[PDB]
Amino acid sequence: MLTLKIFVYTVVTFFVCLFIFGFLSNDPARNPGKN
Amino acid sequence: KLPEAYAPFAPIVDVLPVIPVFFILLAFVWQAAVSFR
Amino acid sequence: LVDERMNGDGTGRPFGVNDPVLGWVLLGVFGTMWAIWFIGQKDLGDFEDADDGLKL
Amino acid sequence: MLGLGAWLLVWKAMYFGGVYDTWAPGGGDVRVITNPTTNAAVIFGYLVKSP
Amino acid sequence: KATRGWLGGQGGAADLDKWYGPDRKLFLPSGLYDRSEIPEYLNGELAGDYGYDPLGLGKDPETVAKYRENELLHARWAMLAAAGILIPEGLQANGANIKGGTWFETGAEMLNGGTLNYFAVPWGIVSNPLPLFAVIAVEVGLMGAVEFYRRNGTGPAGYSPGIGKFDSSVFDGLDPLYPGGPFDPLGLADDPEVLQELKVKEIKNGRLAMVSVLGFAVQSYVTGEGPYANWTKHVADPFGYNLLTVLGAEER
Amino acid sequence: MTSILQVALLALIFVSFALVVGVPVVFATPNGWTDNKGAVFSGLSLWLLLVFVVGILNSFV
Amino acid sequence: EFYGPNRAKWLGPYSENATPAYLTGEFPGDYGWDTAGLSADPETFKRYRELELIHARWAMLGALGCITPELLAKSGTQFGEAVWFKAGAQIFSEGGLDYLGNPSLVHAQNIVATLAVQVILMGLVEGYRVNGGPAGEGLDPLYPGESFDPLGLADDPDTFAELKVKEIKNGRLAMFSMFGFFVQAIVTGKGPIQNLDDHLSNPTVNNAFAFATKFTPSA
Amino acid sequence: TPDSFWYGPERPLFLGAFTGEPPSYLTGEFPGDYGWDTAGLSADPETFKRYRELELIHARWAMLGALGCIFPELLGSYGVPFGEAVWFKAGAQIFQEGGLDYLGNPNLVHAQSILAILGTQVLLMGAIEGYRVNGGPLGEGLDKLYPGGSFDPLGLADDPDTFAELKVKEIKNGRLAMFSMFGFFVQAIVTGKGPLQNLSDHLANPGTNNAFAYATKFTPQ
Ligand code: CHL
Ligand code: CHL
Ligand SMILES: CCCCCCCCCCCCCCCCCC(=O)OC[C@H](CO[C@@H]1O[C@H](CO[C@H]2O[C@H](CO)[C@H](O)[C@H](O)[C@H]2O)[C@H](O)[C@H](O)[C@H]1O)OC(=O)CCCCCCCCCCCCCCCCC
Ligand code: CLA
Ligand SMILES: CC1=C[C@H](O)CC(C)(C)[C@H]1/C=C/C(C)=C/C=C/C(C)=C/C=C/C=C(C)/C=C/C=C(C)/C=C/C1=C(C)C[C@H](O)CC1(C)C
Ligand SMILES: CC1=C(/C=C/C(C)=C/C=C/C(C)=C/C=C/C=C(C)/C=C/C=C(C)/C=C/C2=C(C)CCCC2(C)C)C(C)(C)CCC1
Ligand SMILES: CCCCCCCCCCCCO[C@H]1O[C@H](CO)[C@@H](O[C@H]2O[C@H](CO)[C@@H](O)[C@H](O)[C@H]2O)[C@H](O)[C@H]1O
Repeated sequence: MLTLKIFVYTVVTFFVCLFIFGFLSNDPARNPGKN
Repeated sequence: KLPEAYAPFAPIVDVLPVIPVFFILLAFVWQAAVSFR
Repeated sequence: LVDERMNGDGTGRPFGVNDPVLGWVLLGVFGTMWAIWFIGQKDLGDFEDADDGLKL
Repeated sequence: MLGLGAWLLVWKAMYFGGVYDTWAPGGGDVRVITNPTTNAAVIFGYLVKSP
Repeated sequence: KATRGWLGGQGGAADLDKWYGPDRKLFLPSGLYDRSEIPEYLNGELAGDYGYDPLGLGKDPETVAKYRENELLHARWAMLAAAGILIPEGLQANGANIKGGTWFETGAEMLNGGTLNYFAVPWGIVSNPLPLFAVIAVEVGLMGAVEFYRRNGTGPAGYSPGIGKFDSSVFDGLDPLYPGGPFDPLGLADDPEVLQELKVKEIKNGRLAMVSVLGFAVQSYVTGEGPYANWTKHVADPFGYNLLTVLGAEER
Repeated sequence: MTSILQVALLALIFVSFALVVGVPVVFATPNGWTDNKGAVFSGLSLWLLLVFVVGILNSFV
Repeated sequence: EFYGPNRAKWLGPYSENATPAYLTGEFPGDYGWDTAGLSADPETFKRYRELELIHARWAMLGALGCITPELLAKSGTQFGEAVWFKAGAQIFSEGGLDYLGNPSLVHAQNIVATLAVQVILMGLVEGYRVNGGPAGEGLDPLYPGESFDPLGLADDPDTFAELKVKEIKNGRLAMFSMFGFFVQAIVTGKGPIQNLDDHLSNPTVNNAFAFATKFTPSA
Repeated sequence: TPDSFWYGPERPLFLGAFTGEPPSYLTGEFPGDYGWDTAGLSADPETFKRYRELELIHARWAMLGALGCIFPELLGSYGVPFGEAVWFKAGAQIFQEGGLDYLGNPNLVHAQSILAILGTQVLLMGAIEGYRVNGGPLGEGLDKLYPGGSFDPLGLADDPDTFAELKVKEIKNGRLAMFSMFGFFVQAIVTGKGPLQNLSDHLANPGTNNAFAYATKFTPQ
């Protein structure tokens, strides 16, 4: 069970860190509208 | 109840909580008076 | 007793870790992907002066 | 202003009469909180606790 | 003199445009008190001028300057008074052997036995073997000359009163309310524009003390305690020790 | 004393009713705040005086 | 004397070839003692004079303040801890640190408070000494004298150069005595006035040789 | 010097605004120049080159040392069975019965003789400390402090704007680690516990478990 828990915490924190650092990687400039 | 030096003013107190419902209605009267410009 | 449990159902552990390797999972996966973002930060713009966001 | 407002609750519990402790020995009444918990492992343990 | 910044760069007297001229602070803000309703004799020429004269007691800049003679002395006595009332009560309440640090009973404490105790902090404590007859005698003499030295304008030639220059002469062309010659042992008056900003700090610290010594006398008459006793007991228990708990204390 | 507190509190209600109506009228009339400045200041300094009267009179009850 | 080549020296009469070339005698306290040659570069010799004089002015404040709490305890003033190397720990005492003996005085309880107040206060006035501050901006880095000579003693520059030598010679003695106080506390374990009282009591036995076998490694 | 914010006349200095003019030989040329030479020890521009190449070697050893002193005590707290997880007791692992086990594992390194450890170290350090002075297999003629080449395999020193920036990061990470390794020295002498134990003892009660708990500790008599 602990092998499953370590695996899920690698998996979930992989996708949560994709979420967080994705919006830190200049999301508001990824618009088609120019200023 | 209120302190007894103020209990004759208890009729005014029962009207006091509903007054901010009248403040959102007053914004509609003021905007009706300028004809919703 | 009869079986084997992890025994953390209502224990209130920090981020639900009870083996210390789970905390290093949290710091390893965050740290690996902070480092990929940090090295890749040279392609995101140098928003260095003060008026340099998406503003209105 | 929020920080000094949060110290009003601490001063009222530690110095200005105390606050109501429902877990007090002898039944719940007003208790001056002489020993507030400043341990960071206890205080920041609620925040990282599961919901 | 060259006055580098207290914390960082360049300091001194940054702007006196808050204290003099048409632009300056007032006793009411600009949406409640414009710049035409200022009285014509209150202009930005005196320190601490806020346009405050609702009761028309000022007439012209020469009557205002002779009330400025009254204001600045009343300031400078109340500032020595405010420190002379709080500090001996504060030392007595924290452990000094003053016996009469409360201000409104210091006189009756020394009537016939004498020996009003004196605490030369931090050098310890000294008894004072001067009788009440001498205190009446010395004070009227030693200060009747000083209040005549401000009328006559002529001090004694010899400088023995704690001087930092020792210039045994007289100086008669000095400014009334500001005799900056011998009365500046630390200097702090060479730059006249930071001197014009320190006299703003002088009258505001003065007006703050005149209100406070008035606050001393009233709240000692009401509460029956000195102001350090009123301060440490209101900080100990704010909602239960107010003006409003003191008044009407005879009923429960 | 109780009856002078209730008269002073009735007076506080009438002065507050004078401000709840009058002060928005004085503000949003054109050049009304310059003309009626000293009336509102006398209204506010009376209203503020009546609050501290009733609070001090509450100590005597 | 005290300046030029015809001045006092660190070996006295047996010092005519002992002193180096760069130690001319234009700075106060220059008896020509640079036996290890640390101050050969005049840029570093400028830095060491600042290091010497600030050390001198902290040791004179040190050697007077390590002594007057112990004299007044012999005169009957209770301090809690009057000996200087025990007087830091009296802030952990049950009534805190009263200044002489009066609880009406400072009455400090919190050591982290009086240290953080010190770091803010001493962090500013040691910064004022470097760049300048409210008492002056462009003065001498060692001898400001504008607000720091109120009594006018930095006048008559002939006798003012004498006061610089009287400053450093009082100061070098205090530095030599603070190095005293540190060692006469580690070795003896008692206060320096207590070190004075028993050497005046019996000069024969109460010297530093009675403590010479203290630091022997016995294993 | 470029417009790199850490170089030249308008650079950050060690007393912030209260520093005044820095010394004339600290022209903002070499990294970590906060203008702190109040003793004047580096007024000679040749000794100043030696002290620069002596600071950075101290910095690179203390950065390895501070990581090397936290890491066996951090894993030792997490159940790894070291003989002595604390760093200043980690030498005496060679003197216990089972010898010295890397990661507390008996079939890892399993050192038994301390004279074999020192005899290996003197031969291996003496070969490579001399390579740092001149020549060597990984690079023959290079810089004394920043040789690169085989010691920059990732190429992170190619852009000299980036390279002058990373040299500031190296010296500030190094001076922080030298200042902290000195903290490891003093707070092991004074307290007697590991620095992660001193940290967790401080976090459990910062009011009492500060350094003033041991202020009377070296009192004479
Ligand atoms: C303007 C405020 C300001 C102040 C006051 C300082 C002060 C300091 N900076 Mg600077 N800085 C400041 C702004 C800035 N600094 C820096 C960047 C740096 C760096 C990179 C460094 C400094 C360092 C220093 C120190 C240099 C000299 C020294 O060691 O003091 C000597 C005197 C003391 C430390 C006083 C002693 C403190 C305490 C009160 C004594 C405690 C007493 C003990 C109980 C006695 C012990 C008992 C005995 C028996 C063992 C000093 C603490 C250096 C440092 O940290 O070295 C330590 C350092 O490397 N600063 C920046 C970014 C540009 C600033 C921004 O404005
Ligand atoms: C980085 C260099 C280095 C340092 C600082 C130390 C430090 C130490 N070793 Mg050590 N070692 C070092 C390298 C080596 N050691 C060893 C093998 C051993 C063994 C077998 C043992 C030690 C032990 C010890 C400790 C002695 C306890 C003590 O004296 O408390 C007082 C000192 C402190 C608490 C720390 C203060 C450090 C030091 C005084 C300041 C550091 C600067 C130095 C003066 C520089 C010296 C290095 C020179 C040679 C370049 C001490 C912390 C013993 C031990 O673990 O006891 C518990 C022990 O049994 N070491 C080898 C393999 C040969 C080394 C290789 O270079
Ligand atoms: C039970 C325990 C559970 C776990 C704990 C859970 C709680 C954890 C909460 C901790 C707090 C998290 C907050 C992070 C904020 C990050 C915000 C950010 O986006 O931060 C952004 C900033 C950006 O910094 C700037 O980034 C810039 C980017 O430059 C690049 O680009 C520039 C042009 O843009 C130039 O070209 C330049 O040369 C080039 O380098 C510059 O380099 C600046 O120097 C630099 O200051 O990052 C920074 O400031 C530093 C960021 C903080 C440090 C991050 C450390 C991550 C973990 C490290 C440990 C990993 C362990 C691994 C273990 C391995 C083994 C398994
Ligand atoms: C968040 C609240 C806020 C803010 C940012 C401002 C900001 C300003 N006001 Mg407005 N004002 C406010 C609340 C506020 N006011 C309230 C509540 C009142 C009713 C009393 C007023 C009445 C008022 C008038 C009548 C005038 C201004 C004016 C001004 C301007 C500066 C002069 C000044 O200091 O005000 C003057 C107000 C005071 C001196 C009040 C005393 C405030 C001090 C700092 C004590 C504050 C105590 C505490 C920190 C806050 C309350 C604690 C808790 C109850 C929340 C400035 C733009 C002037 C202006 O715009 O000129 C054209 C002007 O004429 N204000
Ligand atoms: C700048 C200036 C200026 C002015 O003018 C003058 C003055 C003041 C003089 C100056 C200053 C200076 C300073 C600050 C110095 C300091 C230094 C240091 C601290 C170093 C360290 C340094 C430090 C170091 C190197 C360290 C290193 C370390 C190491 C390797 C470690 C090792 C180890 C480990 C891992 C673990 C094991 O178990 C053990 C051991 C073995 C132990
Ligand atoms: C405290 C107090 C007071 C005060 C009070 C107040 C503050 C009041 C206010 C009041 C108000 C402020 C009121 C208002 C009102 C309003 C209203 C009542 C309105 C209504 C309306 C309607 C009903 C309608 C609407 C509409 C329109 C017009 C448009 C849209 C649609 C519709 C139809 C919906 C007094 C002084 C008395 C004294 C006693 C106590
Ligand atoms: C927007 C700004 C809003 C700010 C509003 C702040 C409101 C705060 C409300 C708290 C008022 C409570 O105040 C109240 O405290 C104490 C508790 O009874 C009373 O004081 C006394 O009363 C009791 C016995 O008589 C005792 O238990 C108290 O120890 C004693 O201090 C005060 O007489 C009373 O005034």
